[PDB]
Amino acid sequence: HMKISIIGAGSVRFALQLVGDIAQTEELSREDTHIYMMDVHERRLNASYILARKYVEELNSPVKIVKTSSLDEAIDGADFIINTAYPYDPRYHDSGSQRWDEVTKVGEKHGYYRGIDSQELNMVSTYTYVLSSYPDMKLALEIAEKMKKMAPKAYLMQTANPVFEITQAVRRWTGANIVGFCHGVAGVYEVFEKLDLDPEEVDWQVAGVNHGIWLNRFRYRGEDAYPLLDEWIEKKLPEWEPKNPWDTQMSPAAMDMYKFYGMLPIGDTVRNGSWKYHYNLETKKKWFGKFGGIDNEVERPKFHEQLRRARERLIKLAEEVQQNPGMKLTEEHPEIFPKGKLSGEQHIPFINAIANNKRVRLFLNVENQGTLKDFPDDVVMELPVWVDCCGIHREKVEPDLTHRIKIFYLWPRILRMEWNLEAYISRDRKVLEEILIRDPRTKSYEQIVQVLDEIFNLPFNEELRRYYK
Amino acid sequence: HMKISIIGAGSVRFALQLVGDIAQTEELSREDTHIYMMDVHERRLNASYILARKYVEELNSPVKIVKTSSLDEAIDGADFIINTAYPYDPRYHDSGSQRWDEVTKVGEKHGYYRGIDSQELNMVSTYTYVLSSYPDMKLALEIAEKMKKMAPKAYLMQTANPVFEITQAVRRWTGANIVGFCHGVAGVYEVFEKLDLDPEEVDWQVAGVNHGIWLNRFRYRGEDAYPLLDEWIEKKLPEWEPKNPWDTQMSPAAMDMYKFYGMLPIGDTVRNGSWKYHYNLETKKKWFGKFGGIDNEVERPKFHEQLRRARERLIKLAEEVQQNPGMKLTEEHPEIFPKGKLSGEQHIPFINAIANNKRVRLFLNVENQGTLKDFPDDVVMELPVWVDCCGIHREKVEPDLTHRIKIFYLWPRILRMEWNLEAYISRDRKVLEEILIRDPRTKSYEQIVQVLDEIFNLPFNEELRRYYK
Ligand SMILES: NC(=O)C1=CN([C@@H]2O[C@H](COP(=O)(O)OP(=O)(O)OC[C@H]3O[C@@H](n4cnc5c(N)ncnc54)[C@H](O)[C@@H]3O)[C@@H](O)[C@H]2O)C=CC1
Ligand SMILES: NC(=O)C1=CN([C@@H]2O[C@H](COP(=O)(O)OP(=O)(O)OC[C@H]3O[C@@H](n4cnc5c(N)ncnc54)[C@H](O)[C@@H]3O)[C@@H](O)[C@H]2O)C=CC1
Ligand SMILES: O=C(O)[C@H]1O[C@@H](O)[C@H](O)[C@@H](O)[C@@H]1O
Ligand SMILES: O=C(O)[C@H]1O[C@@H](O)[C@H](O)[C@@H](O)[C@@H]1O
Repeated sequence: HMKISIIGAGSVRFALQLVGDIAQTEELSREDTHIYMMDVHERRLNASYILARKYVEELNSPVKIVKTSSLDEAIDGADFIINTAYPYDPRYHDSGSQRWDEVTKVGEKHGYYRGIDSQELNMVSTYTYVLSSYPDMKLALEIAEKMKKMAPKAYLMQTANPVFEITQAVRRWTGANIVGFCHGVAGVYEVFEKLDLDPEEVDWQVAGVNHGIWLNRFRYRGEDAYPLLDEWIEKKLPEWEPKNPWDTQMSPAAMDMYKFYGMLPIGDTVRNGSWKYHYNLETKKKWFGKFGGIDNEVERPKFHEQLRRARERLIKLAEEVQQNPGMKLTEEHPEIFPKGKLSGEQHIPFINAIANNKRVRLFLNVENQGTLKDFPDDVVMELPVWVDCCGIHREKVEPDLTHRIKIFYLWPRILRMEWNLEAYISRDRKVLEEILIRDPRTKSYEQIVQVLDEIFNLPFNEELRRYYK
Repeated sequence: HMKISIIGAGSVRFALQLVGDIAQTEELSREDTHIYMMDVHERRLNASYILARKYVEELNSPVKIVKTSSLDEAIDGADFIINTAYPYDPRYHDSGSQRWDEVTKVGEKHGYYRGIDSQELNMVSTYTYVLSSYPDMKLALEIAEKMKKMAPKAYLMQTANPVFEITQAVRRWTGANIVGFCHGVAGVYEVFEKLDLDPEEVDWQVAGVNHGIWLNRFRYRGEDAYPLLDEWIEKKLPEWEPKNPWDTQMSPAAMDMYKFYGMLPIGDTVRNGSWKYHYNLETKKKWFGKFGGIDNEVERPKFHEQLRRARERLIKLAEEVQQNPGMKLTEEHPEIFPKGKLSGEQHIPFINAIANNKRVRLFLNVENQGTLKDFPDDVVMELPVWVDCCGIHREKVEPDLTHRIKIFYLWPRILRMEWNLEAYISRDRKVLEEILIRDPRTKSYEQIVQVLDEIFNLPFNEELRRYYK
């Protein structure tokens, strides 16, 4: 009996991907595999459940799917708990992106471009919420404590943001068996494609923290391959153009960071630069090309609207499935319901490694434990690991990250994580103030007080306001 | 034979203090004690030598005093080398304070209040020079390398700023026997005086980095004494007034920092707060009282002019001594030439501990070596140590510094030291730029380039400009 529970199974960016992967993984697509779909949004949960059931049928998979509005029921005796939830106050909002949107506009009103949650080395939209990410950390810690009673052997597979802060806090404060998941390492394959390198011929490694990872080893035919990137920078960077707002891996910003740090930032790390690349939209367009990346006042609202429409369309699609049970989702919407191909995400490979000993190399957020020797043992890093039946085994990171990455990038970002955790556990508004006192956009202490006041006074922040009272 | 060499013996703030202390220390005031006074400024050196000789005579001390314009001669076979030098370009300036003054005004011209060298947790005027402190680190490293050849057993007693950065760099890059010296810990005695506590009855300890030290233990009659500070804050802080621009130990800023960190910052640490206390002069006056402290555009030029006049007066006084050899310096200028009382500084007690086994507790800048276990072994900290014939022995720091001091204060300041060292050893202007990219006062990258350009183009920065070319 194998219980895989998806907390936040109304999630538009994970739910069906996870079900499809499980149903197309030979060792997991069994009658003994029970997928629990749990969510607080009844319409989204019902929709996700209908689609998941129909989808699994078309894939001819025998997995059992259960829906529940009870967190306890989903956790009870689970083998794996995947946290993709994004809390929201249902009195005012329909999804969690709305609270970040609105607090961001309040931040900008008081002179914080892209909101107070956007900070140096932490520009990724929605990553933190009012610095300490109260609703998101609260939920993860609640899951962790229920787990230690009701599912001791379970892995908590943390996907909801902030992955770094939350994974650290749950590990440190509860010792629950939490592992943070993010696939930003996939950006390396674009580097290899742009440099005309067969990926199977590249000897590569990446290491760092979540959204702060670096191509520390990049070798080809028994030589350092970074000279090939130097040649690309000289000859092809002038003609580089982003295909869409998300396309930044080979951007001027990424290469400027590589020149300074000595290793290429990978994936969302490229979004998480210094303020040099982010002062305003015109600056973002210089360094990321025509869209200004995704983390700006034009493209991010556009993307969040796209997600809102997608949720709504999936609810209508589920109703169409109930009205037309003969329709084939895999035929009429192959983009949403792929068949044959796996998604490439790391969650189900991890489960199959633990449960079925299908050993695999993954990039996961786990305690350092000496892998990067200049950093504390207990600090959660995003590291190359091999996973199998019987443990998570860290690769030796070689070559080591450069001196400049350590002192100018990793340590400041790790300190920010500690600031954010202290802001949460202390319940002390003065810690939030201190974080903003280190913010380049702050002009005065009075400004800090006023922006936090207005954020805290938003109706949907009642619980947050009382937490810090 | 005991050779004590003062490098920068024209120093207005140390030279005569050191000579008077040596001449009034029984075990050192001997014919076998040779004090070498070395300086590049001929008139100041000649003046300091005349006054030192006359002074020692009036103290009836048999120490021999030698003057030399040769650094090599001063280092050769020295037992102790005290570095109080403050480099300057003699084509344009007469002393080292002038280059900092002028670069500060350039910084302010480009929108950096109190200059680019003033940073969060690093407001102390003149501490660094263009971030990496090129002339000051260059001299210290030169002394260190000459030492390892010409005076292997010597201690390099580093007093010139930046003490933290320089002591770290010399230790790490040369392994010379350097110890950093600063007496900011003396602020604790004001705390005890304001709280009506006999200092001999107080069980206290301080620890941190240079100008970043904290009253980690403060106990009285077998209880924590910090409640007595809480009572003073409630009852007497409203009436507190600074006696002069330097008086900050019991200021609103110091108490605001104590409330946040849980321990009282000591001495110049109180100057080295966040930008909360330093946005502008009006802000400084709110938090430090009527003068706005010493690190502002009114009081610092006043103080540097006072030092310039003092140097000039000592040169004239030496000429008066040559014209009137019967005058008694100890009678007509007891403030400059004290008799009987020692100065209370740590330099000569240290020498007497090493050379004569007069064991003493001092607060010195030495490698951490596990004393503060959450920090690297090799990072130079300002620590309570016992010094004797045969070593420097670190006290156990108990209680440990608070979590907030570690993550919000010590680690950021330690990272800044690493940034500044990297800026020096790399010879890479991009590192200086990155430091300013983390500066809250930066509005744009172009501003950074322009302010460094104008600083580098100052005539007296020719050597610095070529170093970074
Ligand atoms: N680690 C990674 O690779 C990535 C992280 N994320 C993050 O994953 C999370 C979800 O992202 P989206 O799919 O866009 O959000 P979503 O709003 O589409 O889905 C979140 C689901 O969680 C539900 N939910 C809210 N509170 C809940 C609670 N207490 N218990 C159970 N369910 C609850 C919501 O009703 C909703 O259905 C966010 O934190 C997002 O920032 C998003 C993309 C990739
Ligand atoms: N660690 C501590 O307790 C304190 C640190 N300081 C620092 O000590 C240093 C001196 O301070 P002041 O007495 O006010 O300066 P000062 O200008 O009065 O004396 C510096 C002396 O060093 C000489 N000098 C310059 N380059 C030299 C070189 N290559 N070799 C030999 N001598 C050289 C100068 O001619 C001058 O006579 C500064 O760095 C200052 O910031 C000042 C007060 C306390
Ligand atoms: O921008 C986004 O919404 C997402 O982008 C992905 O790349 C990040 O891994 C994830 O943390 C973000 O939530
Ligand atoms: O302000 C100053 O000039 C001096 O003040 C002292 O307290 C500091 O110890 C020293 O580093 C400074 O050089």
